[PDB]
Amino acid sequence: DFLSVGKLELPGSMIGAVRDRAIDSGVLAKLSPEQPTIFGPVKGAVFSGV
Amino acid sequence: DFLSVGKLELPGSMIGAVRDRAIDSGVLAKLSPEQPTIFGPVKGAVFSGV
Repeated sequence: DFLSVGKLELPGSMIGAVRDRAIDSGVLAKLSPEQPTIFGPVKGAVFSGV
Repeated sequence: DFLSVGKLELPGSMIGAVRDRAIDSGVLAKLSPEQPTIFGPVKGAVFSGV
C-alpha cells in the first residue's frame, strides 16, 4: 500500500560497552596493604604471645 | 628461655656468580687470521711438483 522501511534494509547501529561497571574483583586488597617486594621467597617475623 | 635467631630462619646474602674455569674460546683465531668472504662455497687450485 506504501513505501516502508523493510524494503530499505537498514544495517543498524552499535552501542558496545559501558565504561564503568561494578566488578567483584578482589576483597582482600581492601583489608590489608599490598607490601610489594622483590621476586623470591618472602620471610618475616611472627609475634604471638602476650 | 630467650629469643634465639634459630626460630627466625634467616635468609642470608649472595656472594655472586662465579665461573669455575677460565674460558677456552679458541686457537684457530690466533694462529690463522680470519679472512672473511661472501656466502657460498670456497675453492682453490694447488699446483704441486716440479
